[PDB]
Amino acid sequence: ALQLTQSPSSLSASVGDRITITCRASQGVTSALAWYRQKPGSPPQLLIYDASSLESGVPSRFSGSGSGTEFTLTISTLRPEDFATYYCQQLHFYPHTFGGGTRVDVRRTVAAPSVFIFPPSDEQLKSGTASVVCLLNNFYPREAKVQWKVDNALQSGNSQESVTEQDSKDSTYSLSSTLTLSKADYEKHKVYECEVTHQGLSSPVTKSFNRGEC
Amino acid sequence: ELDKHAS
Amino acid sequence: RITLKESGPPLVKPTQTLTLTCSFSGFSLSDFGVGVGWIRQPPGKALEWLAIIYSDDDKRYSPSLNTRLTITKDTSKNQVVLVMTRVSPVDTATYFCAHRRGPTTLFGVPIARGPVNAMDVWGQGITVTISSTSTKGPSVFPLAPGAAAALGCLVKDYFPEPVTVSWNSGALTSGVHTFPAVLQSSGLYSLSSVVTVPSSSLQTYTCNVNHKPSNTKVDKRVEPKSC
Repeated sequence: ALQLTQSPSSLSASVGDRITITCRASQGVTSALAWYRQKPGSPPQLLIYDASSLESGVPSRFSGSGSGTEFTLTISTLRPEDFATYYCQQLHFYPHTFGGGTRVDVRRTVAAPSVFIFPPSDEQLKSGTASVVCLLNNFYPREAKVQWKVDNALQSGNSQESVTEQDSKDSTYSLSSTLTLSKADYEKHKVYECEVTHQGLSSPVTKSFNRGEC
Repeated sequence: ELDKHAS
Repeated sequence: RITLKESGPPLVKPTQTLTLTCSFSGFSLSDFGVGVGWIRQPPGKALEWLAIIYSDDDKRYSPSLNTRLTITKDTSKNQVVLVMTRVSPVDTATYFCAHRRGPTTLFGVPIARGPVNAMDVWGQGITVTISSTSTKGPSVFPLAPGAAAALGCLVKDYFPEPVTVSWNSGALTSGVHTFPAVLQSSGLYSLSSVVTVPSSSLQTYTCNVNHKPSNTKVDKRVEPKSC
């Protein structure tokens, strides 16, 4: 079906800035497009309907323009409540698609993550499972990539990660990634590595340990 | 297809 | 003033049928051209359109979910119901219903269709988790180690959410990061809580974990191993 691509997917800014988010459709949707702002924990809120009409009760700093395949939302003077995720929605064709969203967060100086790797506890091992956790602490911007390697084999499909919300004092994020293996598989290898790529790191940093080394 | 108030 | 609110089960098991109700006030589903739609949002993901129904009773569904969705209205009760069959874990999401305006009319004559291009009022959303798990308390394991040091606790295999974690009975707050839990393929949640301190403080560190649902409290003191 019809594709709606938002750009950028993520954007950093400060109070008072002017930002503009754009949304492009794969086929023309005339003026049937709406913009929403969604704050964490809340439902999306309508800002602009029919590509450019200002929704009632919505502050005038919000503006929408465009028609056909290209639309833009601009917030002229960013306020603290605007740090949020924005979505565009097309209503010309069924299904009524939403774009992927664009996250707007507090800009701050680039900060590389402090990385730490934790081996599984002997207590967990006795239960038969092995969790290897990797921590990326206080970094910025939000995008980071974690790659697990076991005896140099690239791992896939056996890890999960979660990211904290932007810190209200730091403006940084932290990320936890868990590699999970059976105790048996765990025992069949030695070098457990967490490889981290991030804008603040000149090149990828790797933190690792050799299993059983005492 | 087109919406309910499409064209 | 238009308001909508979603209701239904917070937890549902795979293969089961999920029935969600949207009760609203401020408009009638008998008003001209009005619509009520459903949109969902898996945790951390984008909004996904599901279906919509209008007062003249036309219904439309997401093509990807068409076979599992039924939307219906009960005009006299001011409710719209969405039934999803055969749910699976990927259906865990926050589900929202929303109002869609019909064209503006002048002396009962449609004169403006621009107002239909948006879903203008949304309900708070209802969180639905799809898992075959029974209530279960977490196992708590230690996570042990600019020149900052890190340690923590891995709160593993519990259900359902939430769990609370604090450090040193609430006295340790700076440098603490408790991550959002991930729902494992097993259907149980898992989360880590860590804390960063000056590489010298290694002071004592104990995580206090509490999973109300299963009556499981645990305090786990964590230290820099090696005896």
